[PDB]
Amino acid sequence: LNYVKHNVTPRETVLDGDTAKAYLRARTYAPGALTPAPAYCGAVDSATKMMGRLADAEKLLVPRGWPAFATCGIVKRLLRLAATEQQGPTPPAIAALIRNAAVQTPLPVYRISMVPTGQAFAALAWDDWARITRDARLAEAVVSAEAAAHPDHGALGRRLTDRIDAGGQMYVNRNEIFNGALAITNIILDLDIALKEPVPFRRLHEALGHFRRGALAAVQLLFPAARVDPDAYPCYFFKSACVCSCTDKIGLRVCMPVPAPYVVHGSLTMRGVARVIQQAVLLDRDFVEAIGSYVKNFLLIDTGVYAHGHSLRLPYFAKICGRLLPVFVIPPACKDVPAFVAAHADPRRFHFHAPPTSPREIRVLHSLGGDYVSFFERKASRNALEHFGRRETLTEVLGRYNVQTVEGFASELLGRIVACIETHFPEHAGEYQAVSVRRAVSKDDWVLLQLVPSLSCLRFKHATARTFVALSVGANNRLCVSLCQQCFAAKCDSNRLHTLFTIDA
Amino acid sequence: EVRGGPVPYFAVLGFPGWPTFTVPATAESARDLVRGAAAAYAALLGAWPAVGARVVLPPRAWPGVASAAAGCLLPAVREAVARWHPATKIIQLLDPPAAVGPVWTARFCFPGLRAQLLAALADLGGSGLADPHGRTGLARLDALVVAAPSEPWAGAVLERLVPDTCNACPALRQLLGGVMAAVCLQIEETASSVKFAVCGGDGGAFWGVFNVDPQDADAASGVIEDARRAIETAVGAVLRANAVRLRHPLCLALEGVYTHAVAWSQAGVWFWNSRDNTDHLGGFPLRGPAYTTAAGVVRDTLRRVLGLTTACVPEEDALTARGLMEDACDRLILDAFNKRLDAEYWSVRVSPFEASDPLPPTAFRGGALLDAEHYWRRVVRVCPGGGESVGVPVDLYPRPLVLPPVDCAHHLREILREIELVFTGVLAGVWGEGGKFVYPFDDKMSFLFA
Ligand SMILES: [Zn+2]
Repeated sequence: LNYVKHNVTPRETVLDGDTAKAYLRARTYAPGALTPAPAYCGAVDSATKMMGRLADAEKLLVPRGWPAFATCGIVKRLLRLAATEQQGPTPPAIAALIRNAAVQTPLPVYRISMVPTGQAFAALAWDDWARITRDARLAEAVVSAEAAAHPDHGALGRRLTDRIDAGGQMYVNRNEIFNGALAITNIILDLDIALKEPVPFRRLHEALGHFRRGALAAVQLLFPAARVDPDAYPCYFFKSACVCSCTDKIGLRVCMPVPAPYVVHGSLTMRGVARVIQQAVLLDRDFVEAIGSYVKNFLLIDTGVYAHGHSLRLPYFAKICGRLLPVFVIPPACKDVPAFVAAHADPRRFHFHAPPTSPREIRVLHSLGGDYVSFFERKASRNALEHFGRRETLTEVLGRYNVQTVEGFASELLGRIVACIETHFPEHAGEYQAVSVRRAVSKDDWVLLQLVPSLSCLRFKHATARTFVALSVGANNRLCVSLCQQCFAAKCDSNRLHTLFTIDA
Repeated sequence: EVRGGPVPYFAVLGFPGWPTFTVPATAESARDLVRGAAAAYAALLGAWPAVGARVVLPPRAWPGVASAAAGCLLPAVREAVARWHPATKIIQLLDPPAAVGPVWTARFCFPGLRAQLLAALADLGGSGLADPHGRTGLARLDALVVAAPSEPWAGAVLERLVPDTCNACPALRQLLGGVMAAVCLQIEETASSVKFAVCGGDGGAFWGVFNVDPQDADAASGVIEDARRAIETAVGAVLRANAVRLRHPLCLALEGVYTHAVAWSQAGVWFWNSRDNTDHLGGFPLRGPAYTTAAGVVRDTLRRVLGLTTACVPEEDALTARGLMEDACDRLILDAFNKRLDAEYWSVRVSPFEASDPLPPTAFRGGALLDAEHYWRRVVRVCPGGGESVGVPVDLYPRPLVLPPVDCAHHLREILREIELVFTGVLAGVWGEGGKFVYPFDDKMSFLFA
């Protein structure tokens, strides 16, 4: 029926007063970060040159306290620099890299893919977004004239859609990178709609209206103290350019303002917001009749986009093959059509941690529960535990062999491991005479531990592989010790784990 | 010295021959501390605080004086000294999970009892000294004790000369704590006669209650004063009988009258006089600038929670108390956000004895700032990058500081642990036990910082 009450755990904290405005400034892009400004002011460079510019930035902050550091590290360090807040009138911490005293944090951090390759990270304090959206900006006269010609939300939206180096590649591919430190203010969903047969645009626009309806129902369910009238609440839709000529997939991006007075905090919280918005439109009748005959699968929303360091291609940008351009689905009772059209061009409407657009109270949905085990999975798990048996966790099984210390148990069985290496791989057996076990992966079902003494591939004869001992619980609650090797040569999937032998302990 | 020291000083043992007194900060009363330093110089011949405990007696003549003082005492205290084990407290007190009220409570203290007792025992062992002229160092201690109430400069000297002397001669501790044990015994004996009831304390300082009707105050002053008179006179009589004579006549201080009193640990006690709303909290560690705000929050929450004496079933009061305690925690963590960028405020003073965070290789570059670190290391735990929490020695970097956001998800957890001991103690002490007040910081209000 829409699911939300029975499969989500709303955890909010109300903050009224100065802590509301203070919290907002601390967790949202600065008021001028996404306010169109004449030119860019930021730090745009390839990953290599940014490691250097970050190293040199640390040498002007380490003197005054900054803990010293000893493409994931670069993104983490840039996000931490962008998140750091201004202490009074003193220039912010990122001012060392951006080299201006007018910089105001927090700030957006983007990733630019260049040709032939090269992830160029770019942290900006302001940018020429007026120029980027200028191509899809329709003048008030044009929208008003179209409204007079077609007095009908759907028809006008179909008509209004028809009328539409790292520093230079910033303007061809910019991908916003999720910052877990900041608070998310817009529900940005990446709809990857697979297509059996091509879908006409008239169909997609009617499907998108149904999606708006379902998503607004889901939003009024998730945020119960808000007021989402599902005929006036603005949802923004953006289609990837290919009449739709698309054959394989339709690229869609749906942006929703988080209704006041709510602000959503947490990657997992938006993972829920996205999974509640998915079921709503799947249970919706009109949407699955409108797009069903054309869609191969009903998996539309990708929920992994929301993780610190994961980027999402912004609208009004291409991919290095399709510039995301708005598709206008006017609200059925929208009282300002020209405003709605000239609302898709404002970067705040499509930024994860944008400034929220006199706050008395503010409710932060910071938890919608943990990983969603399907009522089907939860009921599947409780029913499997009652028919087949209990599979004890890794920690409990290891506890039997006096391990509360994994790197020491590994040493005792390392002899068995090296003996099987001598028996089946004797040409590389002696490299495994003096080895130190350093933890690699630590889970509740998997424990990978390396053996650095560049060792040799035991499968082919390509100094090419890294060895990893992996402990899991198999069979009748017995400990299975697997030697695994990750090589680099293409014959062996580039830097991919491959097992070679698995013995008991 | 490697491990440093409590009191700043700069000795002039040779060239140029001019004493130089370091007077730390204290701008408002700069003349007062200058006069205190001058008096400390003049009295103890300038040896203090450089020479140490040797101003009084050689560190090795003490083993003789302590033995010579264990003989001139009374037969009972002679054994009482020999049976002293660290923290024995052989006196009827309250169970540490307990609380009292509304009954007329009162705190008492003997100003400078360890120093005065040390002086009397030093005189008892004075005959045992090799040189009668070698007792001049035993005249400076009496000058300190005599002038202690008159001038506070002798005070800070005596609060450090005495504990350090007790470290110079380990055998003096078992003597001083046996004499104080005897004092506490007569305190308890005399207490019953004047309706006083020993409920807690640490020797020289002791707090108790009165078996008077808990509504009359005109006669309350009379009993509270007669108890002071009788206890002071009886303790003085025991000391005289123990041959130990004090230079400054003994005096008991009425350090406050209160109606409610709640204790959780051995040192943690909160007193509150409802009539005048005067309170006193002890046992809460002031390990930084945030702990003071936490203490204020606790002393307001306790003032509001013992104001719930409205007639109710005990079960109801437990819940309407826990709710208010959780609300106080909420208002504390909300205000914590508005000072998340004040690293100096979220700072902890680590001692050179406690386990300490490892020094970053860039704190060794403070120039003329590394010299200020003598006793305390002020550390703030910041969270660079992600996952890792690293310590920054605050006072070894130039100001204004630039830092990654302060890991309030570590300091607030520690402050909340202390506030939780105080609140588990009060919840399980006034109303029915069985409730460990825990605030779900990790779920309710963790998002603000992490
Ligand atoms: Zn290989």
